[PDB]
Amino acid sequence: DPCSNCPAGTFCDNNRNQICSPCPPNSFSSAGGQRTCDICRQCKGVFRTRKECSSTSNAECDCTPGFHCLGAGCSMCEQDCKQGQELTKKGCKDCSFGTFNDQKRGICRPWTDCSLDGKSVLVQGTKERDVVCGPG
Amino acid sequence: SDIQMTQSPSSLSASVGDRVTITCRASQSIGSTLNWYQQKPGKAPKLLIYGASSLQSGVPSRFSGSGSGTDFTLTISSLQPEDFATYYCQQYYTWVPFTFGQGTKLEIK
Amino acid sequence: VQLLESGGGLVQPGGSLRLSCAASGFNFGYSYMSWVRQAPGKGLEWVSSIGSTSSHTYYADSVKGRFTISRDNSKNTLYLQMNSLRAEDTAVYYCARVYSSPGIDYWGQGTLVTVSS
Repeated sequence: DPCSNCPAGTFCDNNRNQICSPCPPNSFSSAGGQRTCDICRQCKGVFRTRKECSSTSNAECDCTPGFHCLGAGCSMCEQDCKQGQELTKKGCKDCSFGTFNDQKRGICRPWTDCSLDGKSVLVQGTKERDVVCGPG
Repeated sequence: SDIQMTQSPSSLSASVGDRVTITCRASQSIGSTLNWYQQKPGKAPKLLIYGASSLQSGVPSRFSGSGSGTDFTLTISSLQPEDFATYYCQQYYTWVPFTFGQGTKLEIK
Repeated sequence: VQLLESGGGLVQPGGSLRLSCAASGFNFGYSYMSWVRQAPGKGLEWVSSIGSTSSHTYYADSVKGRFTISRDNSKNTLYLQMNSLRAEDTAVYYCARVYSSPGIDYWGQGTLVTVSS
């Protein structure tokens, strides 16, 4: 069937005297063939317009400052990860035993190994603080 | 004109202790921009699931949201007495307007 | 966190009402406020929304040019000026808040708007 040959930004029209037609406003077709253009996603409420919607691409969504896009195609706005945890695929998860993040918008990096530098573990570390070393 | 949410089934009889599976179908791919609500008669709705999968604070782990694209399912394991209500699925893909499902009424035998 | 709807009641078609929602227990200023209605027996239909910015007022097709959403972030109050009220408008109206999650987390108790066809 001819509709296979419709390029992105068009949809296969049933109207005769035309195989395809260009996507209506506020609707996109990122692949060729589609019998219908999909409605452009709105970046409103708790979202913000990163990229605009073209007849060939959806609008890409962005998050407020102090927040980050969480989820497939930014289907969430998670708040920037607090001290003592790192941002993972499945949102904001706490640091593992033996690692720490002592800041906001940070990443869990392992505790200092005091012995490695001929030192001893004066104070142990938490999920939010590093091991304080002492002499051996 | 706009995005059509279609829940399946319209009504569902189930006995306590079971696991239930409500469907919600979006008229187009809407990624994971789906919410789940529970409404008990006379009371206002309550948010269960936001972003198709994550739970709101307070909701028990027996309620679990799944799906991405067109087909989404709310699953309630170990049906509890207080879990008998009408459930609604909402989309926020479009904010103007956000659209809800017709609702699925959960009942007893 | 609380949301108290008022101003609903019984009106003749063509008439008008002013709904009010009283917020407390959160930052009203930084909340995307909405009205969702539910006619008796039926389900939930979005009505209107207003951004934290208070410059963006969005409306459902059926209430465009009749209803008007407004907010007074000083008195932490949301309003719905419903004019030219029709029979189809008979419903319980709820004020609903989106804070940081994309789902509506806090709903009010509702106020009943009734039209005498």
